[PDB]
Amino acid sequence: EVVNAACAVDAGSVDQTVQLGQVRTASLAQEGATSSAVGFNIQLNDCDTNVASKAAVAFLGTAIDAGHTNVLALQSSAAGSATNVGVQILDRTGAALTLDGATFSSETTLNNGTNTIPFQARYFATGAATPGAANADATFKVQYQ
Amino acid sequence: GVALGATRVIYPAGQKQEQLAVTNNDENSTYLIQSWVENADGVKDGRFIVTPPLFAMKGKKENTLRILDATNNQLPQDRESLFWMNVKAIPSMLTENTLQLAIISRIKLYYRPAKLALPPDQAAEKLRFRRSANSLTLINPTPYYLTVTELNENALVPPMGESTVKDAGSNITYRTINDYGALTPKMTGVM
Repeated sequence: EVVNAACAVDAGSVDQTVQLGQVRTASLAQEGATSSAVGFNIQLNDCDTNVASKAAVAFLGTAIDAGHTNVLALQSSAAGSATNVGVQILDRTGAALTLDGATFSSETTLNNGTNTIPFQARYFATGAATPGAANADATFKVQYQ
Repeated sequence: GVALGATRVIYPAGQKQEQLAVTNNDENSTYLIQSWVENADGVKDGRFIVTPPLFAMKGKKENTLRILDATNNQLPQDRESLFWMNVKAIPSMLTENTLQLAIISRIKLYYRPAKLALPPDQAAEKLRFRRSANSLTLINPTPYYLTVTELNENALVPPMGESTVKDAGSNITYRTINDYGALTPKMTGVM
């Protein structure tokens, strides 16, 4: 009787990274302005499709400010980072995801012989954007049944 | 990406330690692996010690985490007790403008007393049900944490406890994930 092992998680790039492209600050003029969204796939590999499909996932991250808790704060720069802009993570349907321990079902597909879940990331304006490095971090959390 | 060697960990009481494999399938990358235990309430109460709490993985490798019982024997000895193993993999690398991602694998850590009466082989077969107009109540009379799935929402029914899930039908089927993170055969619900 052999025990099931958990999945090896990936996120497109091997550095678990996602290119958000430039930040057109003139196009992020006021609160609620948003960049065009870049898609990325999380992959659950080397595990029984039952374990992956059954798992429940969520996104964790520090909000840009108390006013926008579903938007990520930018990673702060030494030269200083862009302001009044954050990163927002959407599901396959363009809907924005929360950033707390608010977990949800993975909805994995055996697309590409492996259990993959699509996502999107974009910039969300919080006021007038101001130029600056606009990196961002987030923990993906996979909880197993 | 990095994965754990199991979906769950059964810690038999009396055992000094238990092992849990961690594997980085990528040879071209480096992670920092930070892992810790929480209790049923997600509080890192240090009942169980994980070593190393923090360590580096560079390339195709397999390291082993060690989980140590330090509960002082004060956990209930009549029933399982639920904890959570949390292993956090953090990438480490530059071109600008990107979302950096760390992954957390959270699995169940079951503290299992010794000299238990009911063998673990035949625990699920005891699940009982109690329907209520718009809510089904699952009853688990076993000292084991039952994990009900493919119940036609899922349910984790605690030992000696119950668990309720919310135009439903009549006849009901289910199965469970055993100690081996594997699926037991399907079973019919019983009132």
